[PDB]
This record gives sequence, C-alpha cells and structure tokens, in this order.
Amino acid sequence: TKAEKILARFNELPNYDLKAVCTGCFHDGFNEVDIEILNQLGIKIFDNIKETDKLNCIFAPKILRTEKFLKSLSFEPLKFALKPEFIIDMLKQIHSSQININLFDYEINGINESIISKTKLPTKVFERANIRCINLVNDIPGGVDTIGSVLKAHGIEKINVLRSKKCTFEDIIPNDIFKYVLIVTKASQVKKFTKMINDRDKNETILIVEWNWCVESIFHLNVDFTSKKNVLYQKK
Amino acid sequence: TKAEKILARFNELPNYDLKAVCTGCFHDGFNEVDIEILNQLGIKIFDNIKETDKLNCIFAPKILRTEKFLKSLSFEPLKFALKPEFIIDMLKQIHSSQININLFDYEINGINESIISKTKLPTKVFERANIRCINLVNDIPGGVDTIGSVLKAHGIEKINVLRSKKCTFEDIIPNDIFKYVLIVTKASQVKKFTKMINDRDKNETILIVEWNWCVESIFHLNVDFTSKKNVLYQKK
Repeated sequence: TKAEKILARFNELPNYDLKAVCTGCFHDGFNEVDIEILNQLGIKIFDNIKETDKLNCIFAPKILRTEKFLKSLSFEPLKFALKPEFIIDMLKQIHSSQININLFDYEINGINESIISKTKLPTKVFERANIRCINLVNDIPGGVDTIGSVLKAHGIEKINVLRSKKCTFEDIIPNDIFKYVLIVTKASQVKKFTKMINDRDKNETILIVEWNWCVESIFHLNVDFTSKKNVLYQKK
Repeated sequence: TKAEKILARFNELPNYDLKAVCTGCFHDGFNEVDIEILNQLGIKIFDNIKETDKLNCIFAPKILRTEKFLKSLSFEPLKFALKPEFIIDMLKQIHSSQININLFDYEINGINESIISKTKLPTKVFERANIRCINLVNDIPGGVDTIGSVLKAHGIEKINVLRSKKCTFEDIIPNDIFKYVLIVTKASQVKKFTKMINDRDKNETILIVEWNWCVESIFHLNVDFTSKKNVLYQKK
C-alpha cells in the first residue's frame, strides 16, 4: 500500500535473498511498511530459527554469545553476518530514484571470510572434530535445553544430561579419540568424574571441558585439540 | 554398482554438493566409474556452462584467462575455486576407513575469498559499474563471440561490434557516467573514435579501454573508476 507508493519511485530494486534472524538489535522490531519494503528487496527477518526457512544471514552489532548467533554459524551456508546499520541505512535511504548501499561496508568484525566459508563444508564443526556424543552437567548456565540445541546444530548427535550429585557411571555415555567427553562448570565435578571413570572404565580416554571450549570452537568453526585453553582435564 | 562396491568400504561419505566446470585440467576426462564415484560424493563436472545447471564451482590449476574461468566468476554464487588435485587425491585415496581430505588445502592460489564472496551480491560487476551497452572492435583477439558472452554473463546488456575501418558515428551505440564505452585494440582506434565522437556528439562523456580493463574488472569483481590502468582515453 503505502509501501508500493514509496517503492514505485525506484527502478532497479535488488533481490538480496537474505533469510535472516537478528540478535542484540532491532529490539523495536519493524513497522508494517518497513517489513513490506524489505520483502521487496528480498529481505526477511524471522523471529525464530527454523530449519525449513533455510536461513542464511544474521544481523548483530558484534559477535554475541546468544543462541541465535551461535546457531547462525551452523547455517548452510551462512551467506552474510551483517551489522543492523545495513538495514537501518537502507530504510532511511528509501524513505529518502535508486538504492546505493554497499553491503560489504557492514560486515561484523571477527566473522571473516575464512570462518564464514567453513559453513560451506559438508560437515559441522563437532562432526569434523569426532565429538559425536557428549555429557553435560545439568547445572550448566543458560539451561541444558539451549546448550544442547546449539551443540546439536553444530553436529553433536547425542547430548546426555547428567543429574548433579545423583548420577553414576551407568548414566554416562561414551563417544563412539576420546571415549568420554564431558562439559562441566565446577572443579569438584572434574575430580568426581575422573574418579568415577577411572574406577569403572580404567585406562579409557577422557576429555573434560567447560562451555567456553565449545563456544570458542563454534566462533572459529574448528576444534583445536592441541589447545589447552578451557580444557579442565584430558587423558589420551 | 562397481562404484558402490568400491565405496561400500566407506561409512559417512561426505556430500560436497559441487556443480563444477574445469579449465586447464582434467584434459584426459574421467572414466565411467570415477564419474559414478564423484556422483556419490555429490560432485558433478559439467562439460559446458549452462545457466540452469546452477554451477557453483570451478576446477583450475591457477587463475586463467579462459572463458570458463571468467564466467565462473559470475556463478551465483561461486562456492569454491579448487585445484584439480582435490579430485585426483580423493579418487586416489578411494581406489586406495573413510575419506580424509581437506577441501581448504586445495584453494586456487591467489584467489581472494573477499573477491569470491562478491558473487553473493544481487548484482553483476558491470551492472554495478553502470556499464550497460558497449562497443567492441571486430579485430579483438579471441573473437567477438566469446568476449561478448563473457561480458554478458557479467552484466553487460548490449555488445555492439564495430567494423574498423569503414566505420561511421552511426555504427556506435550509447551506454543507456559514460555515454560512450568502447573496447579497442590499437592506438589508432583510440584517436579515431575520439575524433569521431567529439565531432558528432561534442561534449559527451567517453570511455575507451583495452580488453584487459574488463578482464581485471572481472578478476576483482569490481570496476574501479579511479584507476587509469588499461584505460586508453576518458572524458568525464
């Protein structure tokens, strides 16, 4: 309606083909007209992530530890990671002919071409890393449900949640290299799991890490097993 | 079949999803079984470029000035530019567990990933440059046929072929910002077309360049109007 009018002034409207979510921006959302204008430029911003929407883009001010940002690094592929100013400056321009904006002026820092291009690979970061099944303490910040959803988007097949305190060796699943992989928060957890596994499956390989180990692996789309950062314990 | 036999030895074969052409390589072609193998890896190598095959990949030993290479820069997008060894090494492994090969070990030397990502844009390079209709001399090496279709793949709408030397102003087309854009071969052509356009359409803008001006624009997926390299004459 009012949008057709605004856009009618334009001749060669680009189709950007962006199927995006946003994080840490656009907190006011968009009015009906801006959504229609965007649609015309082939831009849609989805409120939630759905596999069927074939998302290929994230808007964010910077690298953020959010569920959406982390998952965006599992898009197939991730086409662009852009600052919200791209949308803001484009709309302001249209609201005043032709659109001249350089999409490449708005790339998020630290999300470089080498990383983005890893999303074109046939594998996910944890599949490449041979971490198929993982154990996750249930006391983990953010809630076990969101952590697991992120880890599964990034190639982990089985997320086993361990009851804090209550658990025994039988509750632990192996990884089908490290036979046992655990994500913990407390150093008393590290000792408890080391004892338990050496008692019940002695001489088996173990990797115990904290959440930041995964997060950093995602941010780089590579697990560097030679690194000692965020590794709490390992037996190989 | 026999390829299945060969690959059945493998669990979790990758799906590279490559729709490729090759240039400067695979000159012996592939046998029936290697093609079925590649097929199972999600790799197909087409003999020619067809818009509807939605190609996303080129195999080449290095950056080449072939029609196939130049056009691969107009893929939507170009996902990988890879050395032929990628295919050779992997088929070698296969004919002899699983496939252990790193796609990124085979990136073509001297390709800028930031350049390849411009293929993700909604526009082509000459469309961005507002070079829509050009004039091309007929003695241009490689022939007008191939130069013409390379330019069209990269956003130029009309290619007007000029007969030198029996040539008049009426044989020239304007670019519908430079009103007249000419690709020439010889210094005497530069002088001729300047004289002619100034006489018949005085005080109009003119850009006269060498073929290499277009080739380098394509290699960088950018026409840099600030550079004078490969420019023979301009009046702005």
